[PDB]
Amino acid sequence: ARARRMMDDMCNIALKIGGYLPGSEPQFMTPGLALHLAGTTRCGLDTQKTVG
Amino acid sequence: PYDVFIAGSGPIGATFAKLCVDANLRVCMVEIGAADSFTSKPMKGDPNAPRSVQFGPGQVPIPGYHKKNEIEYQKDIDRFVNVIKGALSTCSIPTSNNHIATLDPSVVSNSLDKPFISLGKNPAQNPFVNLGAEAVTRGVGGMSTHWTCATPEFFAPADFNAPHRERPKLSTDAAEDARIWKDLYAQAKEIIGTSTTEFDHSIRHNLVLRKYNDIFQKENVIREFSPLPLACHRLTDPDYVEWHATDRILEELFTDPVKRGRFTLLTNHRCTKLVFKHYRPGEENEVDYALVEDLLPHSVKKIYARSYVVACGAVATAQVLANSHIPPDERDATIPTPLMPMLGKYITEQPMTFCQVVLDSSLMEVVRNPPWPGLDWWKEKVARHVEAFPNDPIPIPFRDPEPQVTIKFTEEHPWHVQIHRDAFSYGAVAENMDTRVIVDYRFFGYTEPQEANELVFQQHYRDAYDMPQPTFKFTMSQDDRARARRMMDDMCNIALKIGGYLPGSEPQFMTPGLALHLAGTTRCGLDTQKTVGNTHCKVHNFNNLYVGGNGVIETGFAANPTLTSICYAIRASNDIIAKFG
Amino acid sequence: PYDVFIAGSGPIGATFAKLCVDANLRVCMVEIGAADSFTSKPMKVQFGPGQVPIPGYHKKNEIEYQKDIDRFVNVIKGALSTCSIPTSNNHIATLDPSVVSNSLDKPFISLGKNPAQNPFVNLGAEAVTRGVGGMSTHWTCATPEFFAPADFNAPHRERPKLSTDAAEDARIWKDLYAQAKEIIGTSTTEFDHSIRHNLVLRKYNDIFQKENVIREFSPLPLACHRLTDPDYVEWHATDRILEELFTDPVKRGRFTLLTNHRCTKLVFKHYRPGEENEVDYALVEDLLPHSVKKIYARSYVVACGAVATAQVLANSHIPPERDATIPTPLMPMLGKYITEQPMTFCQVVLDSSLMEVVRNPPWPGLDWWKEKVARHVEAFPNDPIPIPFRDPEPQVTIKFTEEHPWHVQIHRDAFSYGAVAENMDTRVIVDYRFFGYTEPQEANELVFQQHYRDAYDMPQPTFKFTMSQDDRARARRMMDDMCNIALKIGGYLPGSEPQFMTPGLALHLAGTTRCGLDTQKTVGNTHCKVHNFNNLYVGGNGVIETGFAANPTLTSICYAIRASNDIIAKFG
Amino acid sequence: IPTSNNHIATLDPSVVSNSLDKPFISLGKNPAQNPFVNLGAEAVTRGVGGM
Ligand SMILES: *Cc1cc2c(cc1C)Nc1c([nH]c(=O)[nH]c1=O)N2C[C@H](O)[C@H](O)[C@H](O)COP(=O)(O)OP(=O)(O)OC[C@H]1O[C@@H](n2cnc3c(N)ncnc32)[C@H](O)[C@@H]1O
Ligand SMILES: *Cc1cc2c(cc1C)Nc1c([nH]c(=O)[nH]c1=O)N2C[C@H](O)[C@H](O)[C@H](O)COP(=O)(O)OP(=O)(O)OC[C@H]1O[C@@H](n2cnc3c(N)ncnc32)[C@H](O)[C@@H]1O
Ligand SMILES: [Mg+2]
Repeated sequence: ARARRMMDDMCNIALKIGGYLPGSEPQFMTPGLALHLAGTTRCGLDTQKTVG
Repeated sequence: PYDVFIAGSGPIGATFAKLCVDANLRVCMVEIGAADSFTSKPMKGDPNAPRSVQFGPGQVPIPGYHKKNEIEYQKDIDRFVNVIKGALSTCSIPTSNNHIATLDPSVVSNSLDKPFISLGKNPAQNPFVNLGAEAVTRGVGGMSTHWTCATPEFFAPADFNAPHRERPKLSTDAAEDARIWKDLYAQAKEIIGTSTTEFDHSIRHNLVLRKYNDIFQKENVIREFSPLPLACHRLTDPDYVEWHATDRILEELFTDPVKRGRFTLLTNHRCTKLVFKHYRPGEENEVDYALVEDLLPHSVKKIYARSYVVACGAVATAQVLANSHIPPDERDATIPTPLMPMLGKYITEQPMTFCQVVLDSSLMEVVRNPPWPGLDWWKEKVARHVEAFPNDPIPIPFRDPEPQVTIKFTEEHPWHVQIHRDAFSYGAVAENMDTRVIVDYRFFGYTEPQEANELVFQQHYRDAYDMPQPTFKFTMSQDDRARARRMMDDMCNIALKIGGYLPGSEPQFMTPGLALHLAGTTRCGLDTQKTVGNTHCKVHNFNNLYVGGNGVIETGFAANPTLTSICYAIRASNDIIAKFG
Repeated sequence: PYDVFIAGSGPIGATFAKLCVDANLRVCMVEIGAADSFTSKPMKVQFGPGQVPIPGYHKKNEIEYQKDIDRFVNVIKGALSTCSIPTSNNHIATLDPSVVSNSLDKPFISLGKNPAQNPFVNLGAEAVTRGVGGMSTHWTCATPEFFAPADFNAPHRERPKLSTDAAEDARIWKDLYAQAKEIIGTSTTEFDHSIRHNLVLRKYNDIFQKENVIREFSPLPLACHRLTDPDYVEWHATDRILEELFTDPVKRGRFTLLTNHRCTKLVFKHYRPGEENEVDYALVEDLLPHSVKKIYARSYVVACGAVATAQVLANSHIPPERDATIPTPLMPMLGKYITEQPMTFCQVVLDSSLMEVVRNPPWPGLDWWKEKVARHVEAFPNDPIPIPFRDPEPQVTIKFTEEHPWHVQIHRDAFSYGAVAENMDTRVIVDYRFFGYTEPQEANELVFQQHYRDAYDMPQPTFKFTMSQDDRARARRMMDDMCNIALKIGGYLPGSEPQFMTPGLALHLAGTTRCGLDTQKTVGNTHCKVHNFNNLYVGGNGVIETGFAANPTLTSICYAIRASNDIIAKFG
Repeated sequence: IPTSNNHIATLDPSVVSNSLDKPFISLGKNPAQNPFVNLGAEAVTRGVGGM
């Protein structure tokens, strides 16, 4: 639900100062492209749900 | 002489023919293209008619039938895109001299100062002010053999002196203007067969229409969604629709032997030009004859009539009339048209944005359990499908018709919205998706009429039919641009309420001219100094010369023009009947 | 009862109709598609009173397509319905995360796909056209004969045997091919005043006369005629075959053509394999809205093309687990030994040195050429290409031989040029299409699904096709031959470098209802009568039992003649 | 990178090919990966200073 709203937000924002360049129209990217994977050795206060 | 000569056999030329032959006039129609799409109807009075099968004895073929009516295309709808592409001839293709660096070094090549000279290109066209996708269809029925059949009315504001209107003025009195339009639209809708109810039992249509109205009732600005008026009727087998075309306009001129004897249709015959009484600008004049050439070998003919109608579409009507400025017997020079000085000036065409979406997964639950009353037909169809295909993730039945939804133009959101499906050619990523959950969006804007926007015709370059090469000089205004941006924004906002963009069909502008709604090339109206013809589409200074088609329309409009152009063809035909009957 | 019932209105069905009506037989022909392409001719101005409309006219005859030939590719694509498209379940990684999607365990169930087709043994580009005239409303009209070797016991031949006697076989084929050529209007002269055609043909002959292995180039035989206005060609189609059945009211009175009518199946006297049988009636359905008819005739002909002929006959095995096919024990060789042609393709741009040939041809006496070049050069002095603007394409072939056993066409087909390629002028492009053959093998088959159906509710076709080792060896040689030949006169156009095409693209599928002398390995005899049925005949490329490389229509017309004559003898 | 067994319909018929029964076994693919629950663009950089 947030992903859809994000996409809607981007279209609204971008169009305030320009128009989409052909080939680079609004689109989702392949999952993982951000390279911001996290939580694989997750650390925090809840000992039973964390690695550290 | 014939009573009426008509160049062009699209739905406008056919309306003139129908009305004039129904008023007992004798009509000669010429069409540059072939008869290439047919249905079959019983000939009236033939004793074999009751028994008859299509195209068998007792029946007559009727040209100008919609090509999408063939069952193959009702079953495999995305194949129709190829038919449309096959039917469109691009008006103006500019030259280029690009280097191909990986040619084998022994082969013929272009160079910097020997470019190719290639058949089919227009050396005078500046690519930057072109309508590069503006195209024509030559054939009996014109573009009506493939059109999508949308027939909206044009918007008329509550204030008659509002700064913009889509519907042109036919009178300077607001009440009479309204009267006239209500009569013409009623008759145009009857001629073409407009309906807003032929998708009333589609799940997809009702899903989209009702959901959008529910969503937009809850927003700060209210927007109304309605069925798109379409010239079609769904058949007694509801899996099939008959899309309407020129065939229904011409029908009785073929089936009725009395009407047939007053109608002549010459196919593969080009109207090259009209020949006038004299060539002096500003003075009363008359057409003396039409110069027509038979393009098939078996040929130049003078056709005499009392009145002449040029209904060759927006490019070609102007083309014929430009060519007519060269009486019979600088490389980039164009043909001056001092007899019709506003010809090809104030041209308009619609900017267009497009996208497709995949419907939200959440809407599939609405399909399984819809909240609106009066939908037992929907529930039953769904239950049948779910029990026949219990592993199908999509609960929409397999042959459910597509949606056919519009938002009518308003001054507050001054563009025309279609939410539907057209045939489309899926790429390698997008053809992995099921057709049932795709919805297309096409938003059309308007452009202001400006004298400097023009269609002109080359003296020294010719098209494939030996007619003067068209050249476009088209640039949108700052206000046109601003609306076009708002339009794109609106399309993104609306599309994303019910689905997410399909890869390869994300929000984009299309090539200028792709709408094919070019107008104002022979513009008709009350302002005599800025128009080619009057509100009856009679050309100024010519007592017996009429024009038809989208070219007569003098406003900047965003909605599909065909219905309004039929109104003008009515109005012009009635003038011809009164003067020449 | 009619005398003859015919399912299908392609050029084969039309040949049976014409010959049977000419012999005073009453014919009912049914065609699943629409009449959608017409000309008009006078009864014994086009589309007025006095003229009669004739369906099955070639779509390319419309002037629009003679003036803009590359547009005609859209017409062909619009006409072809792919036979068997396998299912797939590809992940689309960039869908918006809220939209309907396939998953590993819940794939889409999509109209128009064949879950039973293994893609690795498919003919993925095999397709059909449904309409009056079948594929003849868009075909390229090439009508060569098939190769018959000097030795009647050669291990391969293209032309099937119609007798076990060599001389008699030769006599029969000589008569059939002459009559076939007249029916369809074959000519080899319609490009003889093209500069491009003559440059290609004469250059290649000059080149290959100087090589130690001689190869002969000749004009491609085409069912067409150039009109009196030589910018135009009338491409022939089923209209020419049916013409008299429409224009002569006596003949019109013996011929009924029902369009949008599916031959769903034939119903037989009984369903016991191996015993003499007959067709009782055809089950036909009117698909147009305004129901099911039994149509009775003395004889029945299924001429529905290679796939759909076998499809009707398979469906007829049903009197009126998921992947199970329809068993066909009444016709046990139905769909077995199927053949299709591997094809290689490229395009070249002509060598720059050939333009000086165009300017000053070295062959004497070509006044027509020099005059056209002179007019061009005077009107367009800065054109670097001296070939005239509306100069017709080349239409050149090398006839199949056993030493180079493929069929070569050197010509221009309608083509959609990419972003690199359409910067090149069309006058200097030449296309190469090389077609090979595949040996008939029992395991290569077309079968029909019990529980899957096509868009017209017929049993879904499924292909199982794998080429042999010798077929592959020949195909590599064919590719090498194409590279060698093409590079003599030009260089590969970027984007159209030498490549194999998708199997089935040739649309020369054969052997699905194979006819011949070996009763045990055939569906029908050399008169195309189905074994054990006294009144059932088949027509089309599916009857051809050999592995052939050349274009099959002319040869199928020969078989339609021969079958028609058997029908006329027996049921006249 | 998940495995796949796509048919290449235009390969020269004499060449090495995959089949329905005998897919390629190709270095660098993960036979365990379901493509529909993948992070197909997740990637690493090996070098001093990492990414
Ligand atoms: C191609 C197309 C068109 C439309 C839609 C979609 C597509 C892909 N969708 C559509 C449109 N219009 C609407 O209002 N609603 C929609 O959903 N389409 C446009 C519509 O199709 C046109 O507005 C309409 O046909 C215009 O009718 P017309 O004014 O009669 O003009 P046509 O172009 O149809 O026919 C002209 C006719 O004249 C012939 N001609 C041209 N030159 C000559 C000469 N010199 N001599 C004789 N005849 C000539 C043409 O060949 C043509 O047949
Ligand atoms: C599409 C195509 C075809 C060929 C060439 C190029 C292209 C792009 N070029 C060509 C070919 N052949 C040659 O010899 N030389 C060339 O240059 N083409 C193939 C050629 O077009 C065919 O070989 C020829 O038509 C075969 O004729 P036919 O045996 O009469 O078969 P058709 O497929 O033409 O017509 C069959 C007909 O039957 C109807 N049908 C199918 N099922 C039914 C059922 N159940 N009921 C009733 N009718 C049925 C089809 O609709 C079709 O009309
Ligand atoms: Mg009505």
